Amino acid sequence: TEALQSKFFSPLQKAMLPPNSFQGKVAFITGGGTGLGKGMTTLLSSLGAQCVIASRKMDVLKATAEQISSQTGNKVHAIQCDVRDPDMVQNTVSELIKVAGHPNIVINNAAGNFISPTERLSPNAWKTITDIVLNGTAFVTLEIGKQLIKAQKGAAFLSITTIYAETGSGFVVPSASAKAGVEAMSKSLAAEWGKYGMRFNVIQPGPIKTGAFGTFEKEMIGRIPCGRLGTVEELANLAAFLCSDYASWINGAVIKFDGGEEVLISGEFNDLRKVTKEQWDTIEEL
Amino acid sequence: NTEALQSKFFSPLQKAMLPPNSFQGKVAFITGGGTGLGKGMTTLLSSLGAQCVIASRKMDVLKATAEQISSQTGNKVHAIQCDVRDPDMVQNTVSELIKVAGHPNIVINNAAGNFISPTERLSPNAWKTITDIVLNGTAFVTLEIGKQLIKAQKGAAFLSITTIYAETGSGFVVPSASAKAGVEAMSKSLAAEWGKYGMRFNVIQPGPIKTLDPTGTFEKEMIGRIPCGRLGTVEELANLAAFLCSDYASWINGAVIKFDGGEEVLISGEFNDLRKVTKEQWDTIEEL
Amino acid sequence: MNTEALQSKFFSPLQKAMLPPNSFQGKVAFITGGGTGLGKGMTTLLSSLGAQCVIASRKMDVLKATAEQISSQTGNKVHAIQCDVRDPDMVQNTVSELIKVAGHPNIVINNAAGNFISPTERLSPNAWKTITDIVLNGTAFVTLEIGKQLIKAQKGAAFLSITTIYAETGSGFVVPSASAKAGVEAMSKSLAAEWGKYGMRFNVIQPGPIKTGTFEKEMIGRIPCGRLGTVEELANLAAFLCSDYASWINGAVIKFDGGEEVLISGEFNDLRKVTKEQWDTIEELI
Amino acid sequence: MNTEALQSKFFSPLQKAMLPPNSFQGKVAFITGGGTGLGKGMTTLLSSLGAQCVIASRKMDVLKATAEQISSQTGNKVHAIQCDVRDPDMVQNTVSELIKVAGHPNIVINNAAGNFISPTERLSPNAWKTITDIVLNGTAFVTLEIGKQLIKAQKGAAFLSITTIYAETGSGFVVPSASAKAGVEAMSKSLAAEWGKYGMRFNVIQPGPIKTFEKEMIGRIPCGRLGTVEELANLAAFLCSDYASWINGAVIKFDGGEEVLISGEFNDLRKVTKEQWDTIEE
Ligand SMILES: CCCCCC(=O)SCCNC(=O)CCNC(=O)[C@H](O)C(C)(C)COP(=O)(O)OP(=O)(O)OC[C@H]1O[C@@H](n2cnc3c(N)ncnc32)[C@H](O)[C@@H]1OP(=O)(O)O
Ligand SMILES: CCCCCC(=O)SCCNC(=O)CCNC(=O)[C@H](O)C(C)(C)COP(=O)(O)OP(=O)(O)OC[C@H]1O[C@@H](n2cnc3c(N)ncnc32)[C@H](O)[C@@H]1OP(=O)(O)O
Ligand SMILES: CCCCCC(=O)SCCNC(=O)CCNC(=O)[C@H](O)C(C)(C)COP(=O)(O)OP(=O)(O)OC[C@H]1O[C@@H](n2cnc3c(N)ncnc32)[C@H](O)[C@@H]1OP(=O)(O)O
Ligand SMILES: CCCCCC(=O)SCCNC(=O)CCNC(=O)[C@H](O)C(C)(C)COP(=O)(O)OP(=O)(O)OC[C@H]1O[C@@H](n2cnc3c(N)ncnc32)[C@H](O)[C@@H]1OP(=O)(O)O
Ligand SMILES: NC(=O)c1ccc[n+]([C@@H]2O[C@H](COP(=O)([O-])OP(=O)(O)OC[C@H]3O[C@@H](n4cnc5c(N)ncnc54)[C@H](OP(=O)(O)O)[C@@H]3O)[C@@H](O)[C@H]2O)c1
Ligand SMILES: NC(=O)c1ccc[n+]([C@@H]2O[C@H](COP(=O)([O-])OP(=O)(O)OC[C@H]3O[C@@H](n4cnc5c(N)ncnc54)[C@H](OP(=O)(O)O)[C@@H]3O)[C@@H](O)[C@H]2O)c1
Ligand SMILES: NC(=O)c1ccc[n+]([C@@H]2O[C@H](COP(=O)([O-])OP(=O)(O)OC[C@H]3O[C@@H](n4cnc5c(N)ncnc54)[C@H](OP(=O)(O)O)[C@@H]3O)[C@@H](O)[C@H]2O)c1
Ligand SMILES: NC(=O)c1ccc[n+]([C@@H]2O[C@H](COP(=O)([O-])OP(=O)(O)OC[C@H]3O[C@@H](n4cnc5c(N)ncnc54)[C@H](OP(=O)(O)O)[C@@H]3O)[C@@H](O)[C@H]2O)c1
Repeated sequence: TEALQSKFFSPLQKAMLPPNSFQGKVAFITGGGTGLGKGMTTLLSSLGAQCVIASRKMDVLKATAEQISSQTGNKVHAIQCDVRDPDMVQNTVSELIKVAGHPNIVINNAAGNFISPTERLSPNAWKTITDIVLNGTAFVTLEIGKQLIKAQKGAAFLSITTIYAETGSGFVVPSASAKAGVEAMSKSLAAEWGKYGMRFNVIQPGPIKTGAFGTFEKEMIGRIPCGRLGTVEELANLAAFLCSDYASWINGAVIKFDGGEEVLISGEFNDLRKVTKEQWDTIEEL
Repeated sequence: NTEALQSKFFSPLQKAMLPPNSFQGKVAFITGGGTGLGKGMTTLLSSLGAQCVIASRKMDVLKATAEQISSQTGNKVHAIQCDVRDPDMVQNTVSELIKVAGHPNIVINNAAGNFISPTERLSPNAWKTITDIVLNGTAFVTLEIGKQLIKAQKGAAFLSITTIYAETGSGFVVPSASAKAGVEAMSKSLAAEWGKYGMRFNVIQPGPIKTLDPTGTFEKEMIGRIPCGRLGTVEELANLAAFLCSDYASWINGAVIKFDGGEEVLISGEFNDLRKVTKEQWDTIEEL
Repeated sequence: MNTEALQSKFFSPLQKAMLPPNSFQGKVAFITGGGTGLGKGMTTLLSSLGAQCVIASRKMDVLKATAEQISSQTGNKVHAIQCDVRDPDMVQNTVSELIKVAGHPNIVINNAAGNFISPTERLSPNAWKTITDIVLNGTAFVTLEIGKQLIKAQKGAAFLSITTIYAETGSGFVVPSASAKAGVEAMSKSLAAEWGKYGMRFNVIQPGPIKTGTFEKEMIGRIPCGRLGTVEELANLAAFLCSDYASWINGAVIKFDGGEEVLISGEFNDLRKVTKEQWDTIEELI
Repeated sequence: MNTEALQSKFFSPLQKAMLPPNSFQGKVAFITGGGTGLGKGMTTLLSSLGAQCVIASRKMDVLKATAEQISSQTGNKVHAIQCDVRDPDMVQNTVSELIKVAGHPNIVINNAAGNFISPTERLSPNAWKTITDIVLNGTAFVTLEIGKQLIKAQKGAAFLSITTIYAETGSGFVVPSASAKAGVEAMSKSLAAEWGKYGMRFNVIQPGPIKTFEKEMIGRIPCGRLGTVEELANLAAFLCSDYASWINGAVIKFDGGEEVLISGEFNDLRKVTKEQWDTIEE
């Protein structure tokens, strides 16, 4: 059964958009030094965007910024920023505008998470997650938005959440709550700031080869109809699409990128997929 | 006519729905219980026999309300001063709750703050203030009560009051929409995670409840967007709350109930603006 | 105490009438599928509370036996009318008889349904169509006809549709049901909006499994409340929604599932079996 | 610059092909209602990008004129097959022909629909049933038949249903449509889960109003204009492409923000101007 999934759901890990389509465009990406943020930056730069990446670890940031800069031939700028601090965010936005200009693409990708029984969390642990995910995305959006309105310019905004932002989930509760907050913000500002030329969309990723929580991966895939984890390149292509001018009428959308995981686990009778064809013949007799 | 039809068939029943003394021996904890919706909920639960404990920042109003309800129902209402955004204040509040009344059977997360403002006019501190009261406050209260319930091998029904815009978003109330959305995801998360400890979690999403008013013309415009043709009442909301926090709803867990007179379905439906089309105009349209 | 004991102690079913004696005096209720299972349960409670109930379904014999049984129990007369809801002519006659024998309904419960549990590939076009007809078209026809008569008479009513938790999420193996049930949900939200000016409000209950081969025990493991629901509990919820206490509840969709949907839908809820001791080891890794 | 100027500048439609030239070569696409409007636009893009297209609907004349017109424009052959989707036999015969003239589909688009805008109380039972039959049962029959054939041939495909933003919310005045479309969404999510093992994936686009008087609805669209057929086609093509091979069970709004605008309780405050907001905070 995995031969059908491998042949018909095989990943296409190369650029989807036309060459140089992001030339003249400036992108700002929180968490752009690692994992998903890095892949989005990698693609946007390769397609001609001037990228600006921000997070806490300047060492990883600079290394990644230089690595992509030489790989694509387009300059990637690194700026140190803790998104939960409004003054640092203010500085980062100001520096973004000086070294690159007002952004056409804003990607809120920075996150933190604990996997834990909720009863083992301290108030500070809870607050930490809310600060990075919700308030951090809020501060970045508030400041850039304020500058864009000031400069009579618009932009595409993108927030990366999770499939559990919409459903909730035990064991990742502060994240689930913060991420749900991030989605509500996108929907709110898609409505409010459309008049300013700003649009807001969301990707809800399932487990991507970077999941979280050798035998565990095999178990995870059993809950994924597409029979595999996602890839950073595939996610980047989706992100680039939503941040591109081809999607200029996509606003307030929320797109699952999960190989079908959410629809599988959420469906009441989907546990019946374990039933074999011979067993079904017996049940259909009654 | 429309007005007389709505008034007759959507008439508010503002009396206790549940059987008298149905909450005897139960203890309820209500954040924001001193005013508005919290007060209405406290008043009903106390009237039905519950021992209530109400918590908020303003001790004077909280004490006044607690004494007012106590005298009306003959059941004690305890006031405790608490800023829910302060985890240490929350810890001491829950500690006092357990000593004065007992472990709660009912926990109502009702305290909130809001600004109506263009988002561009908000400071980071204004945004954070709302997130702090709504999301972190409800989290801190839930976390600490939950910890004490698990320790005590006891369960409880939890209720969070959100808004119809928690699920949809809304411009002009963005910090609130975000924080209230977080509150809903928390309820769904802990309905699942903590069912095994005897805790269940539900949500009511209220539309506008009768509680800038000036001419009264704004209310007239608000009602045009409500199918039921009126604002809701505190007593009706309280009945819904009491039901969800009652043993009759012991199998209701992770539910989200709109209490809005049909407002959300009206405004969200793409072609609902066609309600302003007359019978005559429809005749010509159906003839095209 | 263990999980089971906490669930038993703190989610115990209260299977007696919730609303005050005689609260439905002078109310007429129309309940499709009112002769068996959930429909019979709702009919029993409404009648006991004073309503004049009219039940309608295909099997006149089962319908008559139920109507007699409830009439003798409660003292209040329950009328039985033979109706296949997918037949619009039969629905017309049924509503005409309803108005003649009882009066214009104050409560309309669309409860009749059909369902197959089967791999979708095994379904014939007729098998699919059969489910759509009973569930979606049947609820539509009953709703259209009563609505037309209520508008004519300048009378209002509370409408209630019983769907399922999988109407919102979808689910394999019950696909025609999921589609038809989702349709029934959209209908309620649509008419909640459209027909408020006529004094008609529309709400929905989404039930999980309600108690009536070892799979019963298996379902419970996916229910945070640790048991199946009961008919009496569902009836209480139904009565509340169809009562004047809920006269401002309109367009609501209420899960009645012991937390099943939130449990199965949450990505990390598969970690629920990890014990106190095992969690210490996981936290040691992070 | 004013609202209309920013909206036009930063939400300008890009109506050219997004995906790489010939990216759909060796792929067969089956589109219901492919002879007109949105179906026509998706067929045109898929054919121009190299796909072998098959279109199916009731009106053979239009279904031949569009197919010939696309064939000559793109150079790639488009086949026309008469099919009323609400009839299982016509569907079965249509699936058999699709496999004969082109082969097993790699792309299935369920786009065919019918609608009335009417107060619900003026609808006959037949009028309701018509919409349910075309939209829900029609999509079901097409999906069931093609699905069955793909399982038998051990072949996979990407499925795409075009619904509406009101499928999720419901809406007065379009009730049979809202219901049937809601059902189509549920079907997609259901089969996304059920048929993963068969290599079949299912997604949904929910469009707002597309430019194919009624222009005051633009005041309810944050992006400040109606959408275009070419923009929708680009989104549709992406979802039906191998670039989207891990996208499954998704529902994408393509509405310029209309749904979030109308559904948000306080969004009716959008006309309040800069000057007016000062006194409110006092
Ligand atoms: C497939 C689905 C994927 C889903 C993923 C997502 O949705 S988003 C995932 C995004 N996040 C990540 O990938 C990783 C996230 N985070 C981490 O790896 C790291 O743990 C971290 C960056 C959050 C560390 O945070 P900080 O450096 O700010 O330090 P932190 O705030 O944790 O330390 C202070 C408090 O946290 C508590 N703390 C520390 N680690 C903890 C843990 N594992 N579980 C619980 N609590 C913890 C301490 O007890 C302390 O409490 P006291 O102050 O009371 O003494
Ligand atoms: C019908 C449906 C309704 C929906 C309702 C809901 O969802 S919730 C319903 C709640 N609705 C309400 O009417 C709430 C009203 N009031 C309250 O909840 C509370 O009294 C309160 C939030 C004002 C209390 O505030 P606190 O004392 O906790 O904190 P405080 O407001 O001082 O925080 C400081 C920041 O607030 C900002 N601030 C204060 N008023 C503001 C205003 N009207 N508009 C914008 N910003 C404001 C200041 O600029 C300051 O930022 P700087 O320090 O950077 O300068
Ligand atoms: C356990 C959990 C339950 C959960 C339930 C729910 O959520 S909702 C609950 C609703 N229903 C139920 O729980 C249970 C049962 N419901 C019913 O039995 C329904 O009333 C009913 C549809 C069977 C009754 O309608 P009919 O008598 O018209 O059905 P009938 O079988 O005559 O319809 C003719 C077509 O059905 C097909 N058919 C019958 N059984 C079938 C099956 N198990 N799998 C596939 N197809 C089947 C026949 O092949 C035939 O197609 P052809 O002519 O092409 O050969
Ligand atoms: C913004 C728009 C979004 C739209 C979304 C979509 O998905 S579709 C987009 C809009 N386009 C369309 O809807 C196109 C076509 N829609 C259709 O419903 C159909 O294809 C069609 C009616 C034109 C043709 O179907 P038929 O051959 O069955 O035509 P027929 O006239 O027999 O239709 C059957 C029933 O429709 C009823 N009917 C026709 N017009 C009606 C109207 N304006 N209001 C109420 N009812 C009407 C008739 O009375 C009849 O019921 P009786 O026999 O009882 O008298
Ligand atoms: N990978 C998956 O399978 C998966 C699944 C679902 C959702 N997601 C989402 O996708 C996004 C990226 O995931 P990922 O796995 O790639 O993340 P990651 O690489 O593991 O790390 C998170 C990123 O956020 C930055 N960050 C953390 N705290 C910050 C702070 N306070 N201020 C500024 N930046 C901060 C980090 O940089 P610094 O350490 O230098 O600060 C890092 O680049 C996240 O939003 C996540 O929720 C991922
Ligand atoms: N009324 C409506 O039409 C409506 C509509 C939608 C949603 N809601 C929701 O319903 C709930 C009640 O609304 P309401 O109108 O009754 O509110 P309210 O009376 O105007 O006041 C909110 C309550 O929360 C308390 N509170 C505020 N900040 C607090 C904090 N930091 N710590 C502890 N308590 C705090 C206040 O008491 P103190 O000042 O003493 O702290 C007050 O009792 C809220 O959750 C609201 O979001 C109401
Ligand atoms: N029981 C559960 O655990 C559960 C779970 C989720 C949802 N539900 C929902 O709850 C409702 C009641 O379910 P139930 O368990 O009570 O099922 P049930 O006992 O089998 O009752 C189904 C009823 O529908 C009637 N019916 C079937 N086809 C009809 C038609 N063509 N015209 C008129 N009536 C028809 C039947 O009466 P006739 O045979 O005489 O026609 C029967 O009374 C259904 O809507 C179901 O989808 C139940
Ligand atoms: N245009 C918009 O602004 C808009 C907005 C939201 C959603 N949509 C959705 O987009 C899709 C296409 O809409 P459109 O605007 O392109 O409408 P359209 O131009 O009128 O196309 C509808 C198509 O469906 C076909 N059709 C109707 N009944 C059929 C049947 N019984 N069997 C087979 N085919 C049938 C028609 O072909 P024949 O007449 O030859 O049978 C026609 O090509 C629809 O699903 C619609 O719901 C459109």
